[PDB]
Amino acid sequence: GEIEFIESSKDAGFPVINTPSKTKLEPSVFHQVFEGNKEPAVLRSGDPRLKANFEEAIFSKYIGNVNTHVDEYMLEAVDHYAGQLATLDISTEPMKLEDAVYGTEGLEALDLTTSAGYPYVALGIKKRDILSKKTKDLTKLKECMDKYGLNLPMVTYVKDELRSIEKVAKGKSRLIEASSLNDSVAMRQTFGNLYKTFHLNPGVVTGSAVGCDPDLFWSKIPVMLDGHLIAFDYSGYDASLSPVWFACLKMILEKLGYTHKETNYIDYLCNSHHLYRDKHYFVRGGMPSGCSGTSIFNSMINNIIIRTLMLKVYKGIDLDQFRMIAYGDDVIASYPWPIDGSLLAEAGKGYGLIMTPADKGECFNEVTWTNVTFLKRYFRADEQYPFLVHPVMPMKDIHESIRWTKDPKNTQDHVRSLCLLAWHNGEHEYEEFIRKIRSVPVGRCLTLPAFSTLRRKWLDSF
Repeated sequence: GEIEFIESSKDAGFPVINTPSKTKLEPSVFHQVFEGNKEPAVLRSGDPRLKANFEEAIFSKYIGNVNTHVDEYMLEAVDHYAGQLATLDISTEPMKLEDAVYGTEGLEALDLTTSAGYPYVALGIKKRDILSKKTKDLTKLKECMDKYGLNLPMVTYVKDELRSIEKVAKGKSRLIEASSLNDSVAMRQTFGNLYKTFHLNPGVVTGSAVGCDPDLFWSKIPVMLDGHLIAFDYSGYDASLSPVWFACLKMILEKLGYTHKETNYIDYLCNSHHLYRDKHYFVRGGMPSGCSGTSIFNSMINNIIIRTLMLKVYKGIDLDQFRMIAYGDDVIASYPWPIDGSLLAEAGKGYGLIMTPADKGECFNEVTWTNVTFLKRYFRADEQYPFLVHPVMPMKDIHESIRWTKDPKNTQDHVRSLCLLAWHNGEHEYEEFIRKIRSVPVGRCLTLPAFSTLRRKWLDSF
């Protein structure tokens, strides 16, 4: 992706978007009890912790585009992945408006807590002014969609979240694009059945983990991924994507039966218009992280990418023996023979992708079931039930999280959620976590599950 044009919003008649400038994150009551290094991301140019130019830093992810046609490797990659997806009988029929908005099996109701985007954010109109869970009213929504139409600018927010010392200093805050409510709804109608099928079938046929429950899905992954593990990391995957990868996505969608017109919404993602505070800008390429479908579309593109790279380096690869699961940029994969990830990474550079050794590793090719991570979690087979696999979120990350809160009124839900992650690190680690929580009075006011209870429910869940 490449920013092609930026100018002051007032020159095009857009008001300044007043997005948050101060973090909602504050030190929690557990901030001194546990150790941590992370701090809220920089949200503004004048942050005194900045050691770099903020606006340059947050847009530096747009590293450019490789301008190329869909080549012979991409074409075969699209064919192979499309053949897998054909197995799932995805419907390209529009999803019914009430199902696409208020919920259906495989597609949770549109989030009423996130931004309604443009123009609503300039008019003081929130999602709850248009929609209502209890009545499922569509009349105000149909009104707004007729009135303002589709293909509206995306509103760029800076993500309010904890970041490492390095990312605070470098100003490397992440951005979220808010599609307008109108475009969100329209894309959920167009692609809702695809979203549903992916959510209901995480695994190696979709090549997708979007929507998975790690407590369950982890024991399936080693069954699905039979051979020598493949993994690597991307740097700025979403923003690095060139238009050619969106053309590949459009080709695969057409193979699934979408019409050319129905794939037009991919052009809205690729060649995109954005409002950021007092500026507006156009990007050629880049997945706008935040719009409808971006995790699923990122995952589908990743399925095309990795196949392309393997076909290009290993002519004579057999993709029917290849397996992979993606969550956006994150990938865990396998092949029955060893594969040199450093070769794939160089092939990726030629397509404008930045691939590095997994988990900030020194070198490629050192991936095992002991050291591999996916969705930030390690894999640990249960000692007693060896066919069940614990997802293991590092205690370090749980400690970082518990030390901050965006709203102490949610302490019970926050700490409980962390307990559901922590106990997979083992009983001694879990008891120590609970002991430290209870060393603050709030901690003794919380309903905390016992280790044996968490283990019993996990075992029973299968």
